[PDB]
Amino acid sequence: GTVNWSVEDIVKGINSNNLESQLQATQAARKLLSREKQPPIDNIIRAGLIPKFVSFLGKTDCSPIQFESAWALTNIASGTSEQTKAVVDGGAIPAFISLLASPHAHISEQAVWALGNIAGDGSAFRDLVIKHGAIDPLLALLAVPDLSTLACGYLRNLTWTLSNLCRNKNPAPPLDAVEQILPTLVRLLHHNDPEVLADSCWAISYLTDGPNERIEMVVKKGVVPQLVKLLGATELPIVTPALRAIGNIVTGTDEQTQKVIDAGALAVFPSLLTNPKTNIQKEATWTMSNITAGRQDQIQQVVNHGLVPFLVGVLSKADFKTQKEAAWAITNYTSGGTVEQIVYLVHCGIIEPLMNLLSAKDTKIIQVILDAISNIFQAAEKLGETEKLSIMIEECGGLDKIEALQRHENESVYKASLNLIEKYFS
Ligand SMILES: NCCCC[C@H](NCc1ccc(-c2cccnc2)s1)C(N)=O
Ligand SMILES: NCCCC[C@H](NCc1ccc(-c2cccnc2)s1)C(N)=O
Repeated sequence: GTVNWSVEDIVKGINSNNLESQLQATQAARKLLSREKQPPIDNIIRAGLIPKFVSFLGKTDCSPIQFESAWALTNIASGTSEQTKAVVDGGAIPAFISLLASPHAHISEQAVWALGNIAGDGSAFRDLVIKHGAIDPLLALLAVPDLSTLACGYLRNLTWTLSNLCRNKNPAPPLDAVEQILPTLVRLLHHNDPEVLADSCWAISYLTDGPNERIEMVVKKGVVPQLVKLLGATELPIVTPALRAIGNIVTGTDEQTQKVIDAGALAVFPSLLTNPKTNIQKEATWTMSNITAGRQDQIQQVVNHGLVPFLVGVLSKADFKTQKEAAWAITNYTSGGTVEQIVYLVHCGIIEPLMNLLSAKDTKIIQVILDAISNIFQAAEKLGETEKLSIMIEECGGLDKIEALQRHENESVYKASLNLIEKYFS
């Protein structure tokens, strides 16, 4: 029937003055654009079919051609950014918004998907979708007492599109729109479907990726306890954005950070800091580096939870990117911690792994580690313990690492190195 037409025959059908011929040609176009092996999107675009597909969106009296052009357009809008642009230039945004209220679920869902792909392309199109008024009718599709009554695919689709309306930066989405979407988002974040939970978490991670006022409008909604719960999930597609969202949130105020701790996040981190997935361990360690940049009493909760040994571990052995995050976590810990917190740190074995990373061929981490070492000598000075400390560093081969760095490419390490030698070593 409509399997494997050429673009030429699709054009002749769509150009005919016969709605049924048009329907059959549009279905042919839809199937062509759906094939796995390199969909001929650009030939379709070049043929001038997007405006006709768009006009078909408006034919209330022929729902199957509405459905078929929507799907065809959706295939094009899910391609490259130039292909998505072509669809927007064809007038598709408001035509799809009008289809959200279609009595046919398959057509409504198709409009939901199309809008998510358009909004998901970038900030400008995101904000353009919002200006045309997509948010009210999208939220209205979720206005039922129990989300469980909605079809699984429908709900996943709606959640995914809502998360694209939350997604990009420069600029971030409008504050007005964020506030409008958030209560539905909070609701989806407790919905029992792994894909809905994942996309909800992604949406939260986007919204917390910015200044503290952005973080705050999310945190005030009370979601931190649910985020922490999801942080312990067994499904990696759930943990990954929950952890991103949590990581974003502790880049905020001491108060915002405390809420993460109060909700019990720190209990999850022995597993996160030893997670077999590299990016989870990395982001967990990044999250910790921001927690140790906090108040002394928050450093103390990290101590209390037995997390310092796990930080020593990540520093000792991890993907190098992870070890760089661990290095930051230590410098922040040592800059803000009490003398006795820094003593405890050394008692857990931080010195040797710290010195071993002075071998790394990256300047940034060397300055971070030198920084940390200086902080620890500062604690040792107030205890008159600099010699006991110097010996420790000497015995594990830390001295040879440091004087090597006087004769080093960059200036601020030479300088920082030289100070250390002259000051605490003979
Ligand atoms: N809730 C605290 C927000 C902390 C911001 C920062 N603290 C120093 C750093 C935090 C994490 C940093 C980092 C840098 C590079 C790689 N990984 C972590 S710096 C600061 N001194 O205002
Ligand atoms: N140099 C760019 C501007 C300052 C860099 C600093 N730290 C940047 C980061 C590098 C490692 C980070 C990280 C790691 C894993 C996941 N997400 C972020 S932060 C920051 N405050 O941003």
